[PDB]
Amino acid sequence: RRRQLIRQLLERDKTPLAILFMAAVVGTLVGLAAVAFDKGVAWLQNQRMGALVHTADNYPLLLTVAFLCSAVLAMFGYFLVRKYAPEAGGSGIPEIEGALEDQRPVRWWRVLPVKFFGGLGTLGGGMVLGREGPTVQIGGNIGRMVLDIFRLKGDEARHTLLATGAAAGLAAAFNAPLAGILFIIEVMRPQFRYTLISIKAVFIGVIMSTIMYRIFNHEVALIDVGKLSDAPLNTLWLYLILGIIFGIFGPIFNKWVLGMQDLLHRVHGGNITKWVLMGGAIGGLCGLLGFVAPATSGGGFNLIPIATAGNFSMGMLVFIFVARVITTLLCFSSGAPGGIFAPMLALGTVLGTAFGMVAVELFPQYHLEAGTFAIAGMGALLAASIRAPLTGIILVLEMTDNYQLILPMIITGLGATLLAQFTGGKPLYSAILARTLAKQEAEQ
Amino acid sequence: RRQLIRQLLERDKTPLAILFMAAVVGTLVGLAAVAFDKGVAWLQNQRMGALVHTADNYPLLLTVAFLCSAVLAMFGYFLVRKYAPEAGGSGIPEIEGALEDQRPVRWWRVLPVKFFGGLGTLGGGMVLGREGPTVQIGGNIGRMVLDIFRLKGDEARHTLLATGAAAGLAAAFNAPLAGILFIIEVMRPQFRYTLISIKAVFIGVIMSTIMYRIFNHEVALIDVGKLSDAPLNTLWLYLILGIIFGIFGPIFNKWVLGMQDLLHRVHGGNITKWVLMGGAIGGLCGLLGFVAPATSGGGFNLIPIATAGNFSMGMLVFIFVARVITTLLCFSSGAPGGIFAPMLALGTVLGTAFGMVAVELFPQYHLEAGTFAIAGMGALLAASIRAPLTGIILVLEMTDNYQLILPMIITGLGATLLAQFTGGKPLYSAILARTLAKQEA
Amino acid sequence: VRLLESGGGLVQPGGSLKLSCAASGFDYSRYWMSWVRQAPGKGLKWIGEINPVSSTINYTPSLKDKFIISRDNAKDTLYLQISKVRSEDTALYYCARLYYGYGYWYFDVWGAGTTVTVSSAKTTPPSVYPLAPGSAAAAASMVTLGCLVKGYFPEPVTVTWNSGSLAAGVHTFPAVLQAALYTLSSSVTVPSSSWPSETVTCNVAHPASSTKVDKKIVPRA
Amino acid sequence: VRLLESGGGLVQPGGSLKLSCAASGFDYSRYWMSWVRQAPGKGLKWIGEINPVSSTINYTPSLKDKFIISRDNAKDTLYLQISKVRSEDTALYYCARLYYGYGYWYFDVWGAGTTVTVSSAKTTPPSVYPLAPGSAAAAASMVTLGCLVKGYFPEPVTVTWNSGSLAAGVHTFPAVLQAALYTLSSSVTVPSSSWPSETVTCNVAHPASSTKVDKKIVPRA
Amino acid sequence: DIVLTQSPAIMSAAPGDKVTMTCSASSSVSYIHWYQQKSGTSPKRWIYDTSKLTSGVPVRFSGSGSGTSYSLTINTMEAEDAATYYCQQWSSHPQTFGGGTKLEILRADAAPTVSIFPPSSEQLTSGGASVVCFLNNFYPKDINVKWKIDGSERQNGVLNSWTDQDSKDSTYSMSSTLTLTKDEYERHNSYTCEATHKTSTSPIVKSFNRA
Amino acid sequence: DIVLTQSPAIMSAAPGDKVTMTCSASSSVSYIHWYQQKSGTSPKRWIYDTSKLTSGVPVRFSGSGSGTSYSLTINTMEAEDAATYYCQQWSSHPQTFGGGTKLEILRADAAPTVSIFPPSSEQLTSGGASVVCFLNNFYPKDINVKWKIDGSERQNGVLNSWTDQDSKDSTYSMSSTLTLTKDEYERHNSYTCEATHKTSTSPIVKSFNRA
Ligand SMILES: [Br-]
Ligand SMILES: [Br-]
Repeated sequence: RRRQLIRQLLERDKTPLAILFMAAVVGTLVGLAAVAFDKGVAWLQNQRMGALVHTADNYPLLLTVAFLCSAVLAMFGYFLVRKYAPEAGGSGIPEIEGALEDQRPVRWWRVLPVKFFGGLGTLGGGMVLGREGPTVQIGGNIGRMVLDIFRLKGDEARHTLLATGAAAGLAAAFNAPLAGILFIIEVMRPQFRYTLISIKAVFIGVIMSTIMYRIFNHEVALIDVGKLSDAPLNTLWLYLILGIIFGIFGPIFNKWVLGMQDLLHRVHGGNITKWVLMGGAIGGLCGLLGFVAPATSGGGFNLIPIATAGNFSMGMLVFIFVARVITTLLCFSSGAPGGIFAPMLALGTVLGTAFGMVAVELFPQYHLEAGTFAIAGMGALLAASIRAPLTGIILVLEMTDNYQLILPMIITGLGATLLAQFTGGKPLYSAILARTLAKQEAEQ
Repeated sequence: RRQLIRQLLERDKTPLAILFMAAVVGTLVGLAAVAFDKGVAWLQNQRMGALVHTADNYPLLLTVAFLCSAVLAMFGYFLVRKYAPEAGGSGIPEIEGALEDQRPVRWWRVLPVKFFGGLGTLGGGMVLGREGPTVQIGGNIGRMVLDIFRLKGDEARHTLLATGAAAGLAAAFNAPLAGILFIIEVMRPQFRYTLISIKAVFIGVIMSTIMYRIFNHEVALIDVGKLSDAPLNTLWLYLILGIIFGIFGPIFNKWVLGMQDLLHRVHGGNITKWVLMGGAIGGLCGLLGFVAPATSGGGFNLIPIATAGNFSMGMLVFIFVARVITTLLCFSSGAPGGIFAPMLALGTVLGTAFGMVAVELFPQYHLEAGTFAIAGMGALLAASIRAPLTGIILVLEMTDNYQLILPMIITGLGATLLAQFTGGKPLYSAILARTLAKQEA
Repeated sequence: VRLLESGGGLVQPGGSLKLSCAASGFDYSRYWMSWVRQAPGKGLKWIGEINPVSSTINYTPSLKDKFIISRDNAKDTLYLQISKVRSEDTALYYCARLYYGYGYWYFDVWGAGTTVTVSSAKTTPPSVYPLAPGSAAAAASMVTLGCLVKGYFPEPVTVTWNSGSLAAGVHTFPAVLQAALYTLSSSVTVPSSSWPSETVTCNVAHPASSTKVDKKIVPRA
Repeated sequence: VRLLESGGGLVQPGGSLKLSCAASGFDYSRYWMSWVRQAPGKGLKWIGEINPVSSTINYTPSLKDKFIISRDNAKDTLYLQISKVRSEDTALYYCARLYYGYGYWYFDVWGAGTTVTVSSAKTTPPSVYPLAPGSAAAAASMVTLGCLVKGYFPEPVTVTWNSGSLAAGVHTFPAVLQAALYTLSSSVTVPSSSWPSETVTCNVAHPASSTKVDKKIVPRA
Repeated sequence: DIVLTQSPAIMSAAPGDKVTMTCSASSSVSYIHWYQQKSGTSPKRWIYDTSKLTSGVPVRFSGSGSGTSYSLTINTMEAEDAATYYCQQWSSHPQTFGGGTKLEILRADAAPTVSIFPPSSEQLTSGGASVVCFLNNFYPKDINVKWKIDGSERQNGVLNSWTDQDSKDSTYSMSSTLTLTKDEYERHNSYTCEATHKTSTSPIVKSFNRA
Repeated sequence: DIVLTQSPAIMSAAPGDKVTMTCSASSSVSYIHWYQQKSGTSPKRWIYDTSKLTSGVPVRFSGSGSGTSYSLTINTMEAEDAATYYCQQWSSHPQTFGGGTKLEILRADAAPTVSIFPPSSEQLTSGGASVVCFLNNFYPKDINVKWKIDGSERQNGVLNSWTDQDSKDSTYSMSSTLTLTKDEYERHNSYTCEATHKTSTSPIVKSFNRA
């Protein structure tokens, strides 16, 4: 046996030049794709913004064209999904996770257009979903598209070009190269056996796409939270506690995301019409909320900075938390195209802040700043619901640049994952592949 | 398909027993690491204040600098040849082996040997880093508690071993993430999936990092300040720098190995000619650590100085050569202690010089050499160890200049890319492969 | 965010002066600072830049110690020293914060300027004369007032009315150099109902001599 | 790194004052600032702290607007306002930079202090009397002289001898207070050979009353 | 050092026109910038990297170019766009500025509002006498002022000054100051200001008599 | 609020004791800190988190404790040490200080050097008369001064003031001032200062007679 190792060891880190070059193209495409998608959502959120101007006097009439603008845009997207690409509804990440096990198809000729224009409308109407959904799936697809179109062959190149698309796709959505890389190797990568996913390949794609995102979205953070205070050792136990809280709520939130998913299915029955109408309903409800209480609706990024600066009351926080648990589920469990990742960043931020707010009053002797707990909590729901702690932590790091909070973050996030396990819940992106797969089976 | 649905639903489950044990492993490796750190200081200090007792007689002080290092070096080379041959050199390849179940983890032996062993090579001011000692000591500490708690399984053997190695790197650089990524990019049996639980490793890394902090709080090993940003029209420069690291990467591996051979003959294998050749290089270091500290030592001290563009282009090219020389001599020779840190220093220095030139060729880019120093710091690590992800995050964690993330990723990747196409190998892996071919032949 | 440069004024040929730029409303480290000047009537010219750690300092092609750019981040302040000042150095000196997009750098935000006048001639405060309408003024809807600002070498002067509160209906005309000597006027039109019932004052400031003068325009006896 | 507090002095009971702390030699944001006071002869007492974004401000248990701690990071300066000042407020007020180790906070670096005196009493210069040895002075090796500094307010006065050149052999007795005036004395021992052959002068300064006085000690005729 | 030469040194246009100025460089430049500079005011960064608008710059503005030829257009110029536009490169060192297109506006005619003022009591109390005439808010710029002391023309000691084009109403304004000695001024009675301008065939005359 | 009580309010030790003071707290505290202050200077952070020395603090210093009992110590209490060092907790809010530990140098018995002074000519020219007595450089601190006007004891209008333990010796110094009216002072002749101190059994008396 030993003699094969010595032949393997000496062959370690070799990635066929063909593959590498292709990842580069994959990356560049996904980047541009992602940037295009980003401009899209803006433009629409804008038209919407300036349509409430045309009707700025009649309060009842404006509440209307807010609802109908979101409703119409939402429907356009739910439809686009049910008609031409069922698999492109919801997140799409579990779908890409499947493709790595070779257990789901990558219908790129279908999904690319469907997901792109599909989300372009659910996000545009101001529903509570993130870009990661669309970009990661669009990412992998863009991945396979160039696999096919260059008739590249192999087990390596199929899983490797697919992964790097997914990474460059997450990278491009958060301006987070490392988060994109760690994402593959912690949530994606067929987690029960080793695969031929070349890390170096992924890297390249993530780079190329990050550079694309930068050619266009330079000079302004998604989240600018400033540089917060440090965290003294005698303060650490507090983050463990916060974690334990995220770790029990983690599962319960997964329960709901799935439950609510079921309970929503009945509404339409499966019927493309009752669906597209129920979509346009939630859709519209969002555009209504995005006007008369923006913190309850929308991606959630806007309220992150505000909440980390302790600029919300404890009331406004508990409100925003509930309103958002509600609009998040409604928007995602319902099957609209778009991620649940970002709205989870917002959820955890808000929760964490409230924790800090209390921590601050119970311990003046710790000289706390609630903001540090908001930052500890930002990737914490992601920790307990997705079981991607390493990924969340580095995502938040890349996005908020408060490295001093690394211990507090790791502790909240780990402590989150620990309790998500011992209270018995599952990787939400994985329990969703498992539903999907049990249904594709228990109908044959 | 039906097994997947049963596997997927079982994903992320790590036996509570293991987790609790990682915690202990971590705490131990932490304390271990901190103790080791105080040790090296204390000795570097005695040495410092021995050149005081003899502060007048220049020829006599050059002497007790050489002899103090020489004596301390020998004590350690010996301690290795006599009781634990495997604890010489880095020890990481040794731990890498144990993950394939292809090398023994003689903890009852190596712990004391590596600890006191390095305590002397580092103390005497040789050019080697704490990672060597801590990572190996780490895994050992790992197995020690596996055995002593008769824990069983394939999971718990590779898990508890990895988390020790991680907590061990973590503790050496105050780098939790770098420690975690380190396992899953350089360690983890890279040809098949293993039962190394990430969540397990994490916990140990944490516990050990908190130990390192209970004692080494307030004071960053490398305080480089917050450097300037890097404009897109500036990125191609870091690609070029990487291509340079990527061709030098292999050549440095050639030497580390070659020089390793060429040094073997010196002592033949003979524990006496070895311990004497050790004490020789040892002493040469303490001599250099006085009359030119930048050529000797761990190298951390000169990082800040070089990133602030406080060396001349001359002093840089000198320090680079003198250091390639002392680094090889110190590591290829078999002394206990890592090559990681001296690679950080090597890359920093190289990068700076690159920046210095970049600055004069392009006043229109408003460059700061410092950014290229930071791009280069993990770059040799990229091309020689093929751990780019790990280097990047190590430098990130140590220098807190996240704005340089693109420049860094680009230099590092571009480094790894050329290390491949110019045909070189993961140095920590070519070393397991030598070791293994000799235990076979 | 503000840049407020200062210390311009009269200098004798072959002399030297220290202009300063006071920075506020942003982290004054972090940024490269720069000086650009506008000769009277002419275009823009780069003098030089200094990085935040004062470790780089570039100048435009010119003579050894002609210009000396320095900064003091302690005081949030940029300096420029000009030596052996000749007449071509007579100009408006601008302080600029530097930045970039794709990375070809640009002059991000500019100060207001100080003026440096190189001249053997002798400095001099202005004399300020009110211009009120003569007794036979046919007050229509609007009435026109002004002041004569006379005999100040050097330039510049600043003229406001009612401390600025009176912004609309104001004209200030350019000065003219007749015999090593200067002069200008300011006109202000206000509702015929507004004056003389209310007070119209012209506020003249001539920095070079640190003269501030407020002349109230009163109807003619 | 320096903390230099100021603005202490005489205040009338029921009045109010604004002490200021000037900070230099470190980034004055980043740090929590604090005030601690020492009543004369007594121990230390925390008044309050303010975080760098002035978003937290804790005080010691006390009355609504008694103390108002604020800061202005623009000026690198901490303020303290005391209201309805009673006599217990008479003390040395210290400005401190806050920090920590394991995380139980401590008072990192202290200023010199300003003194606040709460008193109806008025300001009054000292009268300065020479103490020369009497007709019956058994000059030994050394001779002892001094001055009486009598009836001044508030603290403090400074006493030197021969402008400071006479440093060894000096005692100044902490000041002493009676029916509203500061009385103290200073003793100076000098070689019997040194006086009266040479001049021994006591230099008294009491800035509160704008007073500098130099009293020459001459033998008793 | 790259020399930037800007096409029209000065140019005119009615609001509504499409207006277009040019930056040509001696060697090659890339991603050049533009600062509009409105009157009596410091330059403002306007366009940058060839075609990005600074925040605030109305969208009627656009940039383009490459190589040695760049332009800074303005689809449907407005009257407030009246500025001198400076271009600038820093793709090579040192940076260099263009010369300057002055943008001049073209409105309908406007007649001078004329006002004459007699020397102040204060000024005469110093042996000087300035008689000031304000010709305010007129278009176009060409105007001629004529001074008449006791009916007779005078040209010695007269000083005229024009404002730049005003950034909102686009008019012009002028001031004419006849300065005499107190003695020379007191030996006449009738002082007049004669404004002659496109908007009229008969000169606009305002005057006062010391009687 | 935790009350910290420091054991010896004042204490003495020659430059060769190992010095030990105490901080006791009413409830429980953890990681307490210590400062200092010579007769005239701002507190300096000395020891912190129970035992860490601040950079600079010589190593003869050490801290320890836990719960409600902590101590500080100097190893061979050097002379550069008579200071007030204060202890402080902030494990609970708000922070509280101890009485401060006050420390004092050592020195064998030193006798007062006594000096008496008659009212200045200037002072009498104001109707007041102060007779001043300086008892200088003595150890230990307990001393008693007695005034004798024309042989008779007096106690009304006498003011005593001690210096803190000194820097170049560790000694003490006192001043006694008998203040009278000019009229009351002129009606007696003999004024005396009687210093009574450990170092002698027979009081040290200095005096002058207005004759
Ligand atoms: Br989904
Ligand atoms: Br090795």
